[PDB]
Amino acid sequence: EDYSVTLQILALMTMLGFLPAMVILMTSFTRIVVVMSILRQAMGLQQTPSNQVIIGIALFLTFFVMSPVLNEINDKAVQPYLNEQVTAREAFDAAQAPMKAFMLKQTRIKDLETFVTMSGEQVDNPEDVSMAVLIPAFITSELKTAFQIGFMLFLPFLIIDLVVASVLMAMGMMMLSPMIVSLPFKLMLFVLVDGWNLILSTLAGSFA
Amino acid sequence: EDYSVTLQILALMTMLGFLPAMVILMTSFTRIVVVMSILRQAMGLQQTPSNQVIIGIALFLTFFVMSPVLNEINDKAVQPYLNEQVTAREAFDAAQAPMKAFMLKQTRIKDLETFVTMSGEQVDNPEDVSMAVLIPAFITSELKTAFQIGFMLFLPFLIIDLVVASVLMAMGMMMLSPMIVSLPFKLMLFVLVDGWNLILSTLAGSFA
Amino acid sequence: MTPEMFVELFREALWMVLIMVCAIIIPSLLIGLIVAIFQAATSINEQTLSFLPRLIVTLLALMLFGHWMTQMLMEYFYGLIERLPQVLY
Amino acid sequence: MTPEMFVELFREALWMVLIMVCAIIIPSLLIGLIVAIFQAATSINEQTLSFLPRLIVTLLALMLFGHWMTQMLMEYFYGLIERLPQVLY
Amino acid sequence: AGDDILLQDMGFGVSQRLEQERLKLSRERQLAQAIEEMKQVRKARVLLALPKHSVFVRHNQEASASVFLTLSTGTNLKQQEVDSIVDMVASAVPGMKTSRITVTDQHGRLLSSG
Amino acid sequence: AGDDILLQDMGFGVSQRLEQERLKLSRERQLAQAIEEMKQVRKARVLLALPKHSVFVRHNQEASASVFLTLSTGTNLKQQEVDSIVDMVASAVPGMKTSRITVTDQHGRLLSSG
Amino acid sequence: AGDDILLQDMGFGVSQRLEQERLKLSRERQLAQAIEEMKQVRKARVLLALPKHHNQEASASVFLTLSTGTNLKQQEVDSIVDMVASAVPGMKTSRITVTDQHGRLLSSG
Amino acid sequence: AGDDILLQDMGFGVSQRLEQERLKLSRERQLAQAIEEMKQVRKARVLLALPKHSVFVRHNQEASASVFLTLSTGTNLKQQEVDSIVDMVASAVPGMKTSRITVTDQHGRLLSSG
Amino acid sequence: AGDDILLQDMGFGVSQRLEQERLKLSRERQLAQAIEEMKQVRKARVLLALPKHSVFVRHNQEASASVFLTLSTGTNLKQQEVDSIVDMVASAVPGMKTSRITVTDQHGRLLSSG
Amino acid sequence: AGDDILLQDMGFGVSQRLEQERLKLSRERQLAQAIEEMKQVRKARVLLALPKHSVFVRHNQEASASVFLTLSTGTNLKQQEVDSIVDMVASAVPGMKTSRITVTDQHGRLLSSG
Amino acid sequence: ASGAKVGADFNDLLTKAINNVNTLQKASGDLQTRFDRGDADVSLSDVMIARNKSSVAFDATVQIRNKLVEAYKDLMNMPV
Repeated sequence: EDYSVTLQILALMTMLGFLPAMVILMTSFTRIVVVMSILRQAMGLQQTPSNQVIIGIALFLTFFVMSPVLNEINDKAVQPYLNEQVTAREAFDAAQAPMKAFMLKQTRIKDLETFVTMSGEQVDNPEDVSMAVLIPAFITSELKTAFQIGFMLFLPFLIIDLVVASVLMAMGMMMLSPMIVSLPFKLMLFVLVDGWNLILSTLAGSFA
Repeated sequence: EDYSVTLQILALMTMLGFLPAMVILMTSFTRIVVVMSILRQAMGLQQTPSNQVIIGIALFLTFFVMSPVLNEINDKAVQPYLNEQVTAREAFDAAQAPMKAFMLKQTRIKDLETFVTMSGEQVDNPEDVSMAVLIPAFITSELKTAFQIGFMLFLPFLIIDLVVASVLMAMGMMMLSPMIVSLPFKLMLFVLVDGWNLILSTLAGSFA
Repeated sequence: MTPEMFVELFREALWMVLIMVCAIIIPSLLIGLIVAIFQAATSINEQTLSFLPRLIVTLLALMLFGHWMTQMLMEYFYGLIERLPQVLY
Repeated sequence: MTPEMFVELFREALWMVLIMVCAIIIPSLLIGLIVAIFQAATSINEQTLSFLPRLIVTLLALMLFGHWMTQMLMEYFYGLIERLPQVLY
Repeated sequence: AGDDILLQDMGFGVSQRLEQERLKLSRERQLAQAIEEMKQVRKARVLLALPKHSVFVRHNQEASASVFLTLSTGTNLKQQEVDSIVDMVASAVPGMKTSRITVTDQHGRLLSSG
Repeated sequence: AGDDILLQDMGFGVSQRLEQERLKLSRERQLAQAIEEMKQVRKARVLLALPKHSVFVRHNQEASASVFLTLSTGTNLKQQEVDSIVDMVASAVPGMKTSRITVTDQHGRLLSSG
Repeated sequence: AGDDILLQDMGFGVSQRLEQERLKLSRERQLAQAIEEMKQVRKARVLLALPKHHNQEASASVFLTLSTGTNLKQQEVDSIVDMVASAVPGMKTSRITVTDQHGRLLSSG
Repeated sequence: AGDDILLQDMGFGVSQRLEQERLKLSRERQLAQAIEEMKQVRKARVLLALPKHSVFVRHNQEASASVFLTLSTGTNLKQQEVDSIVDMVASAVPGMKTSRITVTDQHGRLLSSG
Repeated sequence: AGDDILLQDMGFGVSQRLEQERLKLSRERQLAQAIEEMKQVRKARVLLALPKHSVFVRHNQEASASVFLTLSTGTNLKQQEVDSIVDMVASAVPGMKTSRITVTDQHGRLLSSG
Repeated sequence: AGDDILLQDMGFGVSQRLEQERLKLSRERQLAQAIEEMKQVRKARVLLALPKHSVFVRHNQEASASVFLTLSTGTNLKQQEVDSIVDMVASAVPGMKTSRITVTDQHGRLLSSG
Repeated sequence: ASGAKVGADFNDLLTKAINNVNTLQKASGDLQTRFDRGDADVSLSDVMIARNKSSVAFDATVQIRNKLVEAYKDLMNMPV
């Protein structure tokens, strides 16, 4: 029994209310922000890239990597729903399935095992867990993955900081701040290596 | 075909909401903002120019450097629109072209190449890429270009700091901080070179 | 992240900084030793006599090893990027 | 629980960092004395000479003790986690 | 004489993996030594494979064993004796259900499924 | 005498990959030992192939093996013997369902096939 | 005697890539060893190809010089290709090229 | 005798790039050495052409090989022989689909296109 | 005889431009080495030009090559020979589609499109 | 023997501009030497002009060249020979479509537009 | 007393109320369309009673949703 038109309007107007939650939890927006946040802290500049610019690039990145799932939602759920091929519940289920496939692809088993036991439900295959138990397992997996990526990017800047600090101690000028005398070299390394392109490419590549 | 008066107002009122986003992403505000932050870091003072003043100068300069684009927007888009010579559809497209041309001129091929392959679209020439694939690329190139200009300005103040640090170390005083001694000379170098006119003129001239 | 890989990244980072810092300091260490030996032979006790020669050879070393240090830092960053898929499967 | 048990935890943690810092520093301290006594015997008065030798062994010690210090931090975290029941009971 | 590995002090610098390997090897040695005192067995070798135990069936790996025996000059082990062998080995190692112990002999005749 | 690698002290210089290899090599050695004690076999050489078994929820690569045998001057192994060999080898190594092992002989006649 | 590379300690200066290559070398060498015990085969060489993590998929090529006479039957080449395929992780059996001294191809690729 | 490059130890100053080139050179050397085992051919020279690769790219190069041969004083390669040669070359290198090898000889009769 | 550049070493001082140029020079020299063995040909000098590979066609530069030859005192190359040579060169270097190679001779008769 | 500059090592103190100029000189020397092998020419001097290939989406400057010759005491170049010369030169240098070279002689007869 | 069990139970409780609202709206719409099409055996009182019930039921659905959405926003926007 399909829902009335008034309920269906009220149902999908509620989705707009929860739209920010979906981006920060069920999408790739979480990892991209974290990696660029750690990358900013790796360089000497404190808040030069700015939060709004970081979010802006992240929104474009999360839109480009979620296009296949968004296209699958449209071509499996939205189009049949607009063309009266399936009902409201079937359209809702058809839209959720590609979303669940994306979260399960980029998650960890141990994280899934941790949450299935606490919830207390039988599981025999990965593709049987409810979305209520997949969301907290997915974000935990993303945070660990984001931290690992941030660690790799941090190391080359740490090497420069150690070198420049040790060289100043070699001449004996201990009072001179390594941080000020290392910022130009940290910035230059990010330039000639062209960090702003490969790092975003790796973030896009890491999800696929 | 042509949008109704009520829809035209709704679209125009929508763009006012995104006006701060277009300033920090689609104009010269970001590069000028970054350079002054690096220039301030190069000198010993970390909060003397003050954030409000720096953004105020950035807003005035971005008004001066975007004037050729704004005048083209006025002439191509607004004047035919107000005289009912073009529809609302044509006016919006005619306004977008000069803004897209400005962002295409300051971007980098590799940055365009990076996002084109990420967006999965078939593009033959850079001068016809979509807006959604140009904004992330344009801001990426601006950040990289800002770092290069900042490194240029950082070196002269770094040399003064290194010179004064070694002179103090030669005389055997390894406990006097070079930062205090170097600061008056860092300020003077920015004065007799007329830094606040030289730096801003180069930043404005960097978009020509 | 397995503990074995963490030590491997730690060691290669420490090995890289060790190579860079030793290549720079050694020219200053040799000159400082030579001046100290010279002072002992002639029996003089000036302290800062062996500062400017150390600074000159250190700056000259950085000019000569500018190409070498730049390439290694770029290579190392590229290596970590290429090693990323191995870290997270 | 009781404040004394917290003191035992904090003394245990400070004891571990003492082991961590000792393993790293002592190799550098020995080299510092070896060079200093050698300079004293040879009447060499270069105060900044014995910096790179201390740095080399310090970096080597970090690479050599990479596995042990890892195993030890992780097991300390597990030890605290398994000791959480003490707090809950 | 299997316990010697345990009573030793592994030198600083052995990774965790190698530590687990050496503990497992000590257990293998002591199991083989215990089997040596069998009336019919004159020599024995045991090999182990550790489990993983992840609920999701498609991912659980489960433990395993493989024991080779060189018995006396003559005699053939009865079904009871090999059953006792597999039960002892299965109980000694945590988990590893007795239906996953592979037993052979000198002549190569199979004695237990895998 | 396979365990020599295991009891040895891996000095500074080994790096992840190598360690796994040596660990793998260790089992290979002792696996050869288990095959040698059989009357029919004179020499046995074992090679393994163990994939990563990724942490994310994906597919693994179904670990595999390849064992070569050199028997006595005459004689042929009956199928019971080769089944015992493949069961022992497959159960010794974690994973590798027994249908993923290649067994050959000195003359080169095929005995199985993953 | 293939394991000599593994039991040695790579001289410091090796850098990731080289290590992988050396490991590959080891496999190749010992695989050749296993082929030498074949009665029909007198000398053998194995070349491997494992892709870096459009996936390339793995590959191998085993080149043999047999004894003075004789030619390999399909059973023998089947055994050789099965052994090579299962020794290297991955590399489904249809991707191994087996040839001989005279140059008669024994397996596609 | 190609493996000499691999078992050697490069000194300080070899960048990642030169190292990759030397790896390619080593594989080319061993491929040519293996090809020399052909009864017909006296000398073979293998060149490779490999893209930068690295994952997370939009590679638009694809691989290539170029093998230049000198046969005996007489004799000519039959199409089956050159097919076997090109199959061996294509299977030796990761990638490089078999339709991307140029094979020539001492006289210049091309044996495969590209 | 080309591999000297690769199998030598370069002291901290060869920058990235110089590294790329030297690698290209190794390519040129070894391709000339491959062409010397041609029965008809006596000397060949090869020049290269690396590509850029930008998706934007108006910005792409594309790879190029130019091979100059001095054959024997007599003989003139039949078009099959020049096609085989240009195919070898085109497959030798990554990129440079077979129509982006110029072939000339001692007398200056054009032998390929440019 | 243009390879002198490349296989030489620049001591520290050369600037980026000078490095590019030296590479350009190396290419010019080797191209002139390659042109010298031709029958009709006695000496050839090639000069280049390569802009910097801007990074952003700005239009570039379409690099150009200029080749000057002194030929044999007699003879005059036919259009085919000058076409082959200019095509080799244009293909050697990256960029510079073949219409952007000037060819001259000892007398000064113009042989290509610019 | 498992997480999946209670999650299903409250989902069953929630979907029951939604179905109850849907039943009232469909019944209200069915009565309206039969009376409007000209069916003689349909009284205006039944039509008016049903459509008043649906309005109250839908009004409760919107108000309950607003309480839940505001409660969700309160917990998410708190200054942790």
